[PDB]
Amino acid sequence: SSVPTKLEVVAATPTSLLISWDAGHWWEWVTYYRITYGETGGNSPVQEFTVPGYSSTATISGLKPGVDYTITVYAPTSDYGSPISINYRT
Amino acid sequence: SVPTKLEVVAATPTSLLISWDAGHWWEWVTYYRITYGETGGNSPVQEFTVPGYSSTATISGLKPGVDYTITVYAPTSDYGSPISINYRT
Amino acid sequence: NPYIYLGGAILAEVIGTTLMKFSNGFTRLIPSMGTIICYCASFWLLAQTLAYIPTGIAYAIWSGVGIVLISLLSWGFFGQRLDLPAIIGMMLICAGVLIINLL
Amino acid sequence: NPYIYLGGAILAEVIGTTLMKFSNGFTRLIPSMGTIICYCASFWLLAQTLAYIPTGIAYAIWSGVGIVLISLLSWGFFGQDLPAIIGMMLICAGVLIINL
Ligand SMILES: Cc1nccc2c1[nH]c1ccccc12
Repeated sequence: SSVPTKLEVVAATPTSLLISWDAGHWWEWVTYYRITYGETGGNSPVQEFTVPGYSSTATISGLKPGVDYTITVYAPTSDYGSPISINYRT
Repeated sequence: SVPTKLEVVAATPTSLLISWDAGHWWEWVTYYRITYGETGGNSPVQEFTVPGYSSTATISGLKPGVDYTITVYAPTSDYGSPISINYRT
Repeated sequence: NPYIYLGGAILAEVIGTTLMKFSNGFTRLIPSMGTIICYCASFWLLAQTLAYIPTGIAYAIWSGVGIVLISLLSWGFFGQRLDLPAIIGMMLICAGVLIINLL
Repeated sequence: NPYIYLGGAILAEVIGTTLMKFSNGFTRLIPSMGTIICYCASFWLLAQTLAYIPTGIAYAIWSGVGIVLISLLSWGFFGQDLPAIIGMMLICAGVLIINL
């Protein structure tokens, strides 16, 4: 009973990833989601960018081919639920 | 009152870089609109707007040799008549 | 007719204020957009009263019916959060507001 | 703690409406950008001071202190039906007995 939910990678590309989610219903529906993506090894910080809360998709570009990444989608506050994190290799 | 002093700085056969004295610190408007068209009147005119803090504006896509009439309007006309000039590329 | 545009101006702010209690710091979509819509409509209808009716009369009517409505829409939607000395303090604040506007 | 940013939001709204009178129809840039900022801050300061203070309580205090600060700023350095400052002190009296 938390949000968001069902973080999946729709389209893939050696230099870009298209992801989505099924957040929830109208009573949850927030104003902005912040999404973080970085390398799986962990020898660097983590990139971040926000997106309005009426959209459920997000396009990430400028990725390196062959490397495994970790993608996480957050909420404005930790009250809506624990964030969802996934992995994907380009 | 504003705008004031409309003149063309740089001039290329197909472009005109115009400028103006918008005003002073606090009396800036939010936007100006610029109207450049043929000095005759065989066709309508072209028009664009520029934010209030900018004091220059470039006019591209012109025909060489034709005389144009450039007019700059304030947001309204309660602070001075719009200044209009002429130039031949 | 013009003494009704105020009645729509107060109520629109009444809804926008109680919806602000649901906005969760403007972090929740739908209550965040709701207060903006209601405040925009109240402004536009107040913009039609500031011609026929004056200032203090149209404002004291707002402050009177507003404080009597958004306070009543505070128990029906949750009950209470905190209470302190007197409700009569609110009554004499309104009495203090009324003796500088009308008077 | 609910009173500091309630009164600070009353200043933002007062400055917002008084500055709306200075600028024209949102045409003068510097004052119009100012008015936009203080009503955006007031909307965010009132929303944050509403979770603690009941809805109807913060209504009167703002309306009172506002016109108190509005009429105080009016006679302050602008212009000058004044029965007395008895109405200002009457707003002060009620704001006190709802306070801490
Ligand atoms: C907090 C508060 N109390 C009384 C009146 C108002 C208010 N916020 C407003 C915003 C726009 C117009 C009127 C008000």
